[PDB]
Order: sequence, then structure tokens, then C-alpha cells
Amino acid sequence: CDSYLDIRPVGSVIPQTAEEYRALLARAYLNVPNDRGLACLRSDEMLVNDNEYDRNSYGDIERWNDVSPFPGTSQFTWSNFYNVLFIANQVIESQKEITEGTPEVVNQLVGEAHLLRAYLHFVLVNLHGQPYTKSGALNSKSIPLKLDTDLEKTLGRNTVEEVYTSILSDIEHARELINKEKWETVFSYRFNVLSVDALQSRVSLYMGAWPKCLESAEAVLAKKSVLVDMNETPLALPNHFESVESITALEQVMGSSVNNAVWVPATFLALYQEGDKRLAAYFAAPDENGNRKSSKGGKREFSCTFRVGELYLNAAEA
Amino acid sequence: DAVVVTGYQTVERRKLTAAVGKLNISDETIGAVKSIDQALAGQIAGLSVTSTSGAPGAPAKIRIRGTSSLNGTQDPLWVLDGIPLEGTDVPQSNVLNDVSNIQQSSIAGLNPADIENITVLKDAAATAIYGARAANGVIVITTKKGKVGKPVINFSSKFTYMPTLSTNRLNMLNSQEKVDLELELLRSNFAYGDNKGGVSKIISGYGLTDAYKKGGWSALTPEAQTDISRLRNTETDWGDILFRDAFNQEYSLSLSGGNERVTYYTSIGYYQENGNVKGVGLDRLNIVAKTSYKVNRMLKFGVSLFVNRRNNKTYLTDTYGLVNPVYYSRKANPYYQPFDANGNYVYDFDVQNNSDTDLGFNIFEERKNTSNEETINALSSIFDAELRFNDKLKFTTQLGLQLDKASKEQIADKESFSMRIIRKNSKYWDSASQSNKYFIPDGGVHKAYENTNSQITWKAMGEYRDSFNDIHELEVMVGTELRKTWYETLFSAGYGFDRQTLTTKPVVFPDEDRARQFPLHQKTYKENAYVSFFSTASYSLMNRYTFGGSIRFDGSDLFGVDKKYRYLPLYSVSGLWRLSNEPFMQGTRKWMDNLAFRVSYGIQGNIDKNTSPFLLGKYIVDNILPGGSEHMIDINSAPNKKLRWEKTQSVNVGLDFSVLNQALNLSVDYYYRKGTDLIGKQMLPLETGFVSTNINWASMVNKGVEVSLSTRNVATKNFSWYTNLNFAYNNNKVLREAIPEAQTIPGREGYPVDAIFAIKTAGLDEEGYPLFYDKEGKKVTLKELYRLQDPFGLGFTVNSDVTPAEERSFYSYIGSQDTPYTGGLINTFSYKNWELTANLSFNLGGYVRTTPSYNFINFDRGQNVNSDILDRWTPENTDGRLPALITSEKRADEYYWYDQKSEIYKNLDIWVKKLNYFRLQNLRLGYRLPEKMTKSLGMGSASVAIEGRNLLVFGSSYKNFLDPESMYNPYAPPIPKSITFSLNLNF
Amino acid sequence: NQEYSLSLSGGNERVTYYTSIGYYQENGNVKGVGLDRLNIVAKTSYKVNR
Amino acid sequence: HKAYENTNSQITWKAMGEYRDSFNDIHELEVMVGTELRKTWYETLFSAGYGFDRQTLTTKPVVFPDEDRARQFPLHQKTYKENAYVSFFSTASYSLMN
Repeated sequence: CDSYLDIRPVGSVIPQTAEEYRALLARAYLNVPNDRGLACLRSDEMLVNDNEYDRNSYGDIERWNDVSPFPGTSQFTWSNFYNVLFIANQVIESQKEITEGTPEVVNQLVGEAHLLRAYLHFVLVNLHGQPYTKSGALNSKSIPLKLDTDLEKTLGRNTVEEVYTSILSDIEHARELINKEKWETVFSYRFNVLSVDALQSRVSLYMGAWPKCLESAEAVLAKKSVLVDMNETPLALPNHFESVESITALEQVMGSSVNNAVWVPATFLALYQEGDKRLAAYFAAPDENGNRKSSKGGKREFSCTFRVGELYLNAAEA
Repeated sequence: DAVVVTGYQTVERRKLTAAVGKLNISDETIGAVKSIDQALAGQIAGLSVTSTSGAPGAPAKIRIRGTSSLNGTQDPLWVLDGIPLEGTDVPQSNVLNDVSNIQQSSIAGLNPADIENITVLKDAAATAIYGARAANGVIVITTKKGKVGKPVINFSSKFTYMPTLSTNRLNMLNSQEKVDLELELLRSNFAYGDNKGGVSKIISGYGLTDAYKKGGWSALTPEAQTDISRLRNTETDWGDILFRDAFNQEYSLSLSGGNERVTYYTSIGYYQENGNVKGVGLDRLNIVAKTSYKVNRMLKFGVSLFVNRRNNKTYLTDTYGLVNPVYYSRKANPYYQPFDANGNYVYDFDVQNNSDTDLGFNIFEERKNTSNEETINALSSIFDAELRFNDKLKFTTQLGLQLDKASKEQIADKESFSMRIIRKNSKYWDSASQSNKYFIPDGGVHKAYENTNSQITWKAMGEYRDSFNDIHELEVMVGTELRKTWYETLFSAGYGFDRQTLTTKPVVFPDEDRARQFPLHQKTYKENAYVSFFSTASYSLMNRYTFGGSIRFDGSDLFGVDKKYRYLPLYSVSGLWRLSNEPFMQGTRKWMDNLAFRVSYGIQGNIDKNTSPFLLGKYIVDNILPGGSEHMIDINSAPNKKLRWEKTQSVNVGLDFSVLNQALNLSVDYYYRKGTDLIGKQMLPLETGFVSTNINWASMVNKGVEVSLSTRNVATKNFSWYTNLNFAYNNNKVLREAIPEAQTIPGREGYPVDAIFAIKTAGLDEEGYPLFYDKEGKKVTLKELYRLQDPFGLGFTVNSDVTPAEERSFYSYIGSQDTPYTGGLINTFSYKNWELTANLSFNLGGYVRTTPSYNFINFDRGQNVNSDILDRWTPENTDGRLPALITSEKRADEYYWYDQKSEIYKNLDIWVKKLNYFRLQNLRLGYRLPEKMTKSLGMGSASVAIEGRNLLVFGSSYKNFLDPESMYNPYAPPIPKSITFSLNLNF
Repeated sequence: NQEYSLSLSGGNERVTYYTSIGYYQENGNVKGVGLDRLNIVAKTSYKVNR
Repeated sequence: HKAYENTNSQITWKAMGEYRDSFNDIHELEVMVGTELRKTWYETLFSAGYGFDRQTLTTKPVVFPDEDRARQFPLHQKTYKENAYVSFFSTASYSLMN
């Protein structure tokens, strides 16, 4: 004499409210991998220490020793990318099942999930996929696209063109759904209206679509354009989340271990001119070989995914 | 009979295309049993019944055509008068002492004196109308109902004598050889439990431990010598202290009858049963009240009520059974007297398995300061309504309500070992004062459990039967069913409890982690709802060909919401062909009564109720940016939106043969059941958010044959005997299963769910260490087998390069615990007024891994041991077969590898033993009083009987054990033997 | 509020029987309070003998 | 979360023997003699859990400052009562001339 088979479990937390889905998405935001710093380890701007217990982790990354790395070398977090992608996809698939929330709040939750998915696919395809501008790379299989929450499916690698098409589609989906112009400073990791434009500008810059890159950079620059004047303040880092330059303080690019285990080579520092506030604000005092430790990261307060300084250069290059 | 009941509709025997087993429940077939699941052993071919315990009220493990799931419902479905029963599942546990805390099934509340038949649905053609609950088999219960006529009043009284449990098969060391072993160990370098024992406490008290070690018996003072010789001559009968014979009572009164319009049945039963362990017992009082009214020539309404009340009294033990009287029979020292010469308590401080001697145990103090009491109140009501629209169309609806409330109460007083161990486990270290304290307050503990299982099921069916041209018969049924189930438990604990004052004391837990080690109040709740749509069809042509089919659509809240799998059918197609009713074979009709071939194919389902389609998470207060903290949800379980039932694709080919006026019936059934989409843990690709999840992926196969032979050997005016041989062979294999990377025992893939893998040993070497085999077949020691390396030379610093995937190859498959060959022989003789029933049941082909008689590293000399310790290798007995007691003084690397890998010794092939036993389940002799004597006393009928239960077991040897199926769990009493006298009167 | 009752009685020269099923749901004037009762009655009487 | 469980049980057994006679058509006598044994149980259990999450069904520990405040907020209490009654009764009635 009973039906309506829809009784949920009463032993755990099953997210149904907009508050619970925001908690789930915040947990997803927490686990965004710090793999862009590990990738920049392969560039000319970082130098691992000369001691052991630090060469075994990052040396093979530094030397591009892909074929025969050390067993204990630091690995790229492929699992965390797809965990955050799973949670983003869950929030996307729950659009109409989110209760106890106004249409604007739910729409912004889904837009943040869309932009998180686009950003994760973007950084993943730039880590493990051939560059878009490279000839013969638009049809090379780079990474699988996590576009659902399926568990009994094996994902195959998508071509770079398909991945970038998905990224652009998700940016467009988020553009019509994020409706928060500014977030609190403590909550600033969440994507704001300008985050969509900043991500579009970066994606178009990486793709080579200069007109769209300039359009997006100017669109965000019409609202947020104030920079950090370090001639007035010679010790203020734009990388700081409290800065007026920050747009999304999501990704702490340099982890504690990675920051503590790298110097800045003198060859890179030679790019700075004599009068430059970045020369002293970013790094510490020289050493025996002129190598400087960087004070621009390594702790969670230097969290930054997008900011105005990057968009100025995006517009300039476009 | 010519009717088969499936719980949904009635099938004529000539139209039955399914594999169905049938048993008639009566005193002559079923012996003086008290549960209807203990009466099924050896009487249905393909239904294997195993005893969980010998304790009163303990459930039985029933498997129909093998095991059908790896992690799911493995128990059959019990159907009472068309309404499925809840609470009949037998939960499995890894802790061997949990067998002492098992929960009774609802089947225990049903008097077999009220059941008429038991029909077991084995095939896909028989079970596929149950959909998601069909894979494990269905046992449908038909209850007795009143017959049209004068009231029939049956009184039955049974008086049972249960002989005491004789612990002579346990092969324990008597006081003389126990003291001899303790003296021999005190002289050697074996140093474990050196502080434990009675010899080492007598000698250490006077201070000649070193004097005895160097000198021996001579170096011992006359006073200590007289103390030891007094120890040797102290003999205690622990079987008499712990166990006893019992007298059990059973009474039943039934009154049936009927009108042309109303049929009625009433029954009252009460039994009291005692266990062989002193202080345990179980009484059951039940009432049955059935009635059926013909409201009209079309409408018929019936109400059936079964109310039940069972009271169980027993002992509570530790979590790991150091108090357990059944295990204590193998553990108590033969020279330890529980009482002083002045009548005071003497404590056993060697109960703990470690070297600690601080908490003392007394069985007389435990039976006085400790109590476990449970009460089960059960109700089951079925309302049936039937409406005959035509002579062809008929609509029948049914509502079944079921309630089962179990209230348990465990009390441990301050002066008991249970409370002592509970207090000891509360030891904690406080930083405020550098010391160790106990947060559990001084006093007792009172624990209260309340578990309620409720169910409401509603079924509606519409059946249409037609015949065309006298040679076509069509039966079509269409139904719906809604079933909701609740399970709610509450547990409460109070420490500082005074038994007489009923007061309590506060507990200050140091952490929230210790607050869960000693839970004070917890509540669990579970709801489930199920919606099903049916259809059955049957078409018979020329009374010779029958084609049947079943379709069922099942939906539940335990399944995912994906549209791809939501409503998938659970169908069946079957066909009967009666070769006997064929015009080309009518010549062989003077001697052949029946030839028929059944072929069935179907899809069965199973529900795993421990898995959910929902995002189960937890709240964590973390922070992404400095200064901003918020609640976040961490995913504990993945949201499987494709969660579904577990498929079982099965085929069945059966032969029915009957010759010489049913002088010999044969029924063979070969079946193959391939189960796929089984729910289990899978190592998923990382492209989903998770490393592993429980999903529908695994596979199993159960393939076999069942044979039922029924012979009428002689039929004379006076003497007549019949034989029933039931046989079944089943082959179980796990086809796909995920094995953890860090698991060294091999997986079951290609082997039964109950597979036993053991490390085959080449015997013993010249020093008494076990000897192994390598891949070349050469007798290899543990150092060579594991390639042990000790670079530091300190002994305990030993290491091995052998990977888990390579340790997996050291194990070889022995056999399955689940016995492949099962069945029984039932002989029934009758001679005038005398009737003799002999029921024998065989389980052949199994293996059981028994716990080692003694550990060669951790042997506790403060506890009693088998005589197997006398067969061990010693320097004085160099031809001993069992491994010697080893020390770290010699071969330190091997000793400390055996020490950390404690499962190498426990998985040796010498502790695995065969399981081939025949058991005399029942031997009954009856006598019906002559009609003259019954008429003299005004009795419609009278009968007496003497029954013997479990009087004889033979087969493979079970040495050092009390029962062939007591070889796995030492914490459960063996199946009792009984001699019962029954008096039945028919007024 | 709802109430339903179904009773079936009868008798023989030797057995008299009564059965009854009732169910009511009642609500209180205060919002959120209510009480339902479901009950069964099953009486039977047999003349085993004169 | 507060949980109460109150159980009231009773078992009563009565036996009576009645004798009815009439004499001379004007005397009627009815005599009844009986015994009764009745036993009653009343058992209550109360349990309380603070820190309770309704959806998670979890609980949090309570540290009472004293034993007096541990009774102001009882966490687990049990009450039990048995009673037994034995009765022997008789009735008589005598009617004359209706």
C-alpha cells in the first residue's frame, strides 16, 4: 500500500540544497592541481636545488627526462584533475535537482561548474596535449574529455580541436549563467563575471585567435583595469589574493615543496632591467651563484588564476 | 498432488514447465523440529542446508543451486501464504565470536505444526515471477487451513531429552600431561608466556626458575615438588561445569473446520528449549488465527494472523570470546579449580591471549554477574480478497503486514570479566598528569538494543483461463505489487550501572574517537520501496505440449535513475513435452506412467541492498583562501546512476519419469546459471573521479545436476516401505573478480566463492621447521622460498623481495568449504500400526581450514591444548610430524619472518581437512493406537512416537572436534543430539 | 478525518467466528498533529464436545 | 534525539467452578468458587543523544560538570516493575419463591 520509490539514504550527507552543492563545488575548488608550476619546472625560470631528496623529485622534470625518469620523481596529478572534473560534471548534471536556492544562485553554481570544467580541460590539454598553434596538432589525440559522471565507461583520448571546442562551448555556457560581478576576498577563488572573459582571452591567446583574445581582454579591461603601482609600493606582489589586480584567486601555482626546492637561475634574472621593481619584489637577495629564492608563491595566500596584469599583456600581444 | 503453488498463482502438475521441489510437512516426514528451516536438510534435491550453530534459535544457511552473488543477498526468499517474509537473511561475519550474537530469523517464529507443504522454486521458469529476488531461489510456505466438515482438534505434546555435551572428542590434555608439558617448556629456551601457567607460577613463587632451568627436577625443593605433584593430581571436569543435559517441552493445540461458506483455523503453540551450555534457553509462544468467508458467489475474503513471542536467555562474552564457554571448554586448564577450599572464587588470569595476567575470569562469577536477554515480538497479517468476474476471469488482491521487534538487554556487573575487559580497553594517557587512567566509570554496564523490522506489501492479480476446441488451454495472469520495508535500530549504553539500583554514572571521553569506541546512543534507519508489474502466460496444446512465459518489471529506490536500465524485464520462457501422452508411445503405457521433458531459459535478478545510487559524502570544514573557512562536502561514495539488479542468465533441462503405478519416479535436472553484472569493487580508470567503486561488473557460474528418486520398494497388506534419494552436485566458479594489489592469498577467479588456498608443505626438516616446495618441486625452507635477506644481522630486520603477485603462487587450491555433493536418503517403513522413518543426509566433497592446534611461536602455556602438541617435533621426539616450537635464538630471520607474516603458518596445508559427513538427521518410530482404544477414550485418533535427532554422524574423520561442521568455528556449540517422546491426540 | 470498518461474523452448531478490521486517521485542530489506528479482531469458539 | 520505550505486559489466569441447583421449584441456589493468579510487568527505557544531526544520525559527547547536572540531562535510564497477585473468591446466591 506504499509507492513513491524515492527514499534517499539517512546515514550520510546527500547534497540536494544549493548550499550543499556549493559545499561540494568548494571541495572541488580545493583540489585544483598545482601542476602549472610543475610544468614551468621544465622552462628556463626555475632551478632545482643541488642537494639530494630534492633532485630525486624534480630533477628529471627539470631535464625533460621523460623516457627514463627516476622512480621517485614527482608525478603530475592526473587523478585530481578528473576528480574535480567529476564534481563539476555532477553539479552540471544536477541543474534542475538543486532545491532551496534562488534561480540566480543555482545559475551561478552551474556557470561556475561550467567554467571550472572548461578551465580544467584547458590546463590538462596544455599539459599533456600538443600546442594548438603547432602544425599537425589539431588532429592529435591529447586527453579524454570528462563530460559526464559515468563510472562504467572507459574514456578515449580526444583530438586537440575537440578539446578546445569543448572548452569554448563551456566558456559560452558559463557566460550566460554566471551572474556574480564580485565575490568576497575570502571567497575570491570562485569564478566571477570577469573570470569568463579572462579565461576566454587566455584560451583565444593559446589558440591564436587574436581578434577574440583582444575583444575579451578589452571587455574585462573596461571594468577592471587598475594595476599594482609598485613604484609607490616597492614590496607589493600582484600575485597576492588581497591585491586589486587579482580576478580569480583559485590556483596556488607553486606548492610549498616545489617552491622550497627551486631557485631562480641568473640567466632568467638577466632578463630584468636595472630599474625594475619586480627584480626586488619577486625574489630574495642573491646567493653564491646569483640564484634567488622566490617570494611570489609557496603559500596559499599567493593564489591567482587570472589577474589584470596578464590581461594587459594578452591585449598587447593580440 | 496435482497442484504447485508459486506464491502468485496455482499451476496444474500436468502444465508445470518449471523445476519445483515439494515437501509435505508432517510428523512422519519432518521430525520433532521447531523451525521450518532446520527441517529441510536432505529432503529437497538442490537445496543445501548448513547449521550456523547448535544453539537454540540459530538460523540455517540455505543455498538453492549454489551461491548466486559475491557481495549481495545469498539467502533464498521465504514466502508465507503469498506474502514474502522479511528478516530471514543470515548476516555473515568475519569475527568468529559473532556467531554467539547471531539474530534469529523470522522463520523461527513459525510453528511447523501449522505448515502443510514447503515448495521450493529452483528454476528460472519457477522463480522469474519474483524478478529481482529470484536468483537465490524461493521457498514458499503453505499454511494449514480448515477443511469443510466437523472441527478437527489436534493436541500434540513432545518431551525431549538432550544428553550432555561430552568434551571427549576435544582431545584435551589431562592434568598429568599438561603439567608434564609445562615442565618440559620451562626447561627449554621457548620464552613466551613464561610467566603464565601453574608450574611456572609455583616455581617462580619459591624462586627456583633459574635453579630448575639449570638443574631440573632434582634442583627443585621438596616443597615445590609436592606443589607440582599436587597440581598433576588435580583433575577438573570442565565439561560438567560448562555443559549439561536438558529437558525440553513442546505443546501444540490446533482447531480447524469449515462451512459451505466459512473455513476457520486456530492454533496455539508453546515450546521451551534449553541449550547444552548452562544458562541458555529459548521459549516460543505463538498463535495462529485464519478465517475465510464466502461473502458472495463471487467475493471471498480471508484474514490470516500469525503472532509470535520468543524469549532467549544466554551469555554475553567479549568481542573476541575469551569468556565463551564453548571455547572455554578447550581453554580451561585441567588442574584449575574454580572454587577455593573455603568456597571462594579462584580466578583464571590466563584467559587473555597476550602475556598479560591482570584480569581474572571465573565462570561461576560470570554466570552470576552477567546476563544476555532478548525478546522478539512478531506479527504477520494477510488479508486476501478474491472476486470471480466470470468463470474465466478472476481478480485476487492481497495485503500483507509484517512487524518484528527484537529487544535485547546485556548487563555486566562490576565484578565480571566482561566489565573488566571493557574498563581495561578504556586506558588512556592524559597530558595533565603523566599517567594512565580509565575513563569508563567504576561499576557495571547496561546495554539496550531495539531493532524493528516492518514491511507492508500489496499485490493485485488478474487471471484469465480459457479453453478452445478442447485441445487448446490458455492461462494469462497480469499483476502489480507495491512493497515497502523499514528497518530501525536503536542502541543505548550506560556505564556505572548498578543492577539493583538501576543508576548510571557519567563518562568523560578524552576524544571523539574514543566516544565511538564506546558508543552511548546510536540510531540507524532504513526505508525501501519496490514497485513491480507482472505477467505470466501458459499455452497447452493437445494435453501434451506446454509453453509458458514470465515477464516482470521491477523498480526500487536502491536502483539508479538512468533511463537505460530503469525498467528492464526479468523474463522466462519454458516448455514441457509429455512423451508419455504420445500416440507413437501408447504401447509403453501399461508400465510407464509418465515421461516428460522440461526445457527452461530465463533471466533472474538480485538486489544488493548495501549499495546506493546516491552521492554519500561528509562535511569537512576546510579553507581555500586564508581567513575564509567554510563547510565542504567530501565524497565517500560515487553516485552510480546506473545501479541495477544483478543478472543471472540460466538454463535448465529436466526429465520426469514414472513407472509401474508410481512404483519408481525419477526427476533429473541439469542446470547452468551464468550470473553477470554482479556488484563488487572494481579498479576503475582514473578518468572518472575515483580509483575504485562498487559497480555492476563481476561474474559467477553455478552449473550442476539434481536427481530425485522415489521408490516404493514393497507394498504388502501389512508391510510397506518407500525410499527417497535426493542428490545434487553443484560447481561454483568466480569468473571476474577484483583482487587487491596487496593481497598475497590468491583470488577466487576460476574457483568457488568458498575456495581454500593453502601453502603445501614438504613435511618437516631435521630441526622441526616446516618444509615447502619450490617451482621445481624441491623441498625448500622458508629462507629459500621467500629469499629472505638479513643485511643488518639483527634478526628482526629481515626483508624479502617477493612481490604479492609472487606470494600468490606459493598457495595451491585445496577445495571449497561449500560442499559440492549434497543430499539425503529417507526410508519409511510401515508395518500394521508401526511406522519407522530413517532420514540420513550427506554432505560430501568439502574442505575446512581449521585453526592450528597450537602456534609454534606464540604458544600460550597458560591455557589447555590438544594432544597434537604431543605429536610435535622435539629433540627428544625427532620423528614428530607437527612443527616444533621455534625460538629466535636459532634462525632469527625465519623466526621473525614467521612472526610478522602470521598467515603463513595459519595457511599451511596441514590445517585444511576434508568434509565428507553423513548425518542421521532423524530416526522416528511411531505407533498409532488401535481404533478400539481411541473409541474407548473418546478420541478421534491417538499416536505415540519416539524420535532420535542427530544420533549418528559418520564419514571423514573430524579429530579434535565435537562435530564435522564444528571444525570451522570453535565459538559455536555443536548440533545437539536429542531423544524425544511425542503424544498426539485427535479429539 | 477518515474511518473504515469491516466485520464478518457467523456461526455453526459447533463453531462461532468473528473477524474485524478497522482503520481510522484523525487530525487535531493544531497544525501537524494526528493519530491513526489500525486494528484487527479475530475471535473463534469451538464446541469440542458436548 | 530522545528515545522512549515503555512496555506494559500482563498475564492473568482465572479458574471458576459454578454449581446451580433448584429445590422444590421455589428454591434456587447458585454457588461459584474461583482462583486467580495475575502478574504484571512495566519496563521503561529512555535514551538521549546530543549533537544529533538529523540527516547523518550522529551524536557528540557531553561532559557534565557534576553528577547533579548528569541527572538534569539524563542520557540513559531504565525502570522496571513487577507485581504478582493471588486471589481466591466465591459468590453465593439464594432465591426463594422468585
